[PDB]
Amino acid sequence: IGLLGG
Amino acid sequence: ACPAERSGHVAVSDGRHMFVWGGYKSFYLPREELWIYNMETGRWKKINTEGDVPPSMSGSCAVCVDRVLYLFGGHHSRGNTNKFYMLDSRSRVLQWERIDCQGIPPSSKDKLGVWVYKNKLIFFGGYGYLPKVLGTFEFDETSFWSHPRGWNDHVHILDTETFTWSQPITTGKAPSPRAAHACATVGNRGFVFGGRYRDARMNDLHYLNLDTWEWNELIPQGICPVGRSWHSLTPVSSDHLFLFGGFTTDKQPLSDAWTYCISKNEWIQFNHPYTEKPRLWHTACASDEGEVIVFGGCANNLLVHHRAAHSNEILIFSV
Repeated sequence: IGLLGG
Repeated sequence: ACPAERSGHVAVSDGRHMFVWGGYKSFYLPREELWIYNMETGRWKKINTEGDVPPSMSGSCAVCVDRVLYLFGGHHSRGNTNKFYMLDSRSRVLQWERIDCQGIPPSSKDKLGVWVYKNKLIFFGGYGYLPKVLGTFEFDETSFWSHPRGWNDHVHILDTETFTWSQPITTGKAPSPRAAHACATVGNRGFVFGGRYRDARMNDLHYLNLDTWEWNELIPQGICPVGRSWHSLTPVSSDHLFLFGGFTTDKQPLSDAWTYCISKNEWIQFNHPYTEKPRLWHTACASDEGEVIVFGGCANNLLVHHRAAHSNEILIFSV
């Protein structure tokens, strides 16, 4: 979800 | 009388009261809930907000300027936003306001950072959709496998005088695109450290001059912290930035604390009682007394969602 790209 | 466990929330402060909003656990925390933490006593207080309540989000970017809360971007149930909210926390029961800003906003994104300088809110980096903008965007190929997303090195000013977006012309070697970096401001210097870009979680340190808009890479003498993202970077003096936690390239959860000495241009590993408590996507806020309050975040690899250990702990570093 918002997890991506970190 | 205790906030629910969460990562990817926001925490901001006036040095005495810490405000905490949003994030997620194991989905999202209630959008209308604003948890307040008194730094001197150690108790909590939850208030329901009204108005233009922003959606429940993770990876939002937030600041407090003179007890007024500002919020930008983040990721909700339907993706990233570039909506900007303020919330006056001096007032009545609190009310959110969504500011329809003038000028060209940043692209919709999360996991960025901001510097406060005078009348200006200065945002850097992030992860979100493709941006006619100043800077570079870089797709994350894994997001193609919907809407594909990626990292940027964009710098964006929101001048709170007229609530107008703009972009400064910067000189120098700007950091690469990145997200889940950490930003910190001392005087007119906007420090950014670490972050994820492509296939690394990095250890590089830069600062942007917020007067001259000159980007400077800093190269400290000797040992530097390991590369990381989802870490917190906190000014604790006019001369020291306090770094804690985060997540390495090799997916290690971090519990080491350091201070970056600005005058000395040197890192100093800070020893503390919380070495069994690694954190990531937590928040940090300085107290007026002289502390850094770590709240929340996850203890292990949050990318393993069904095993994630999200936390509601307060860690207190005497810096």
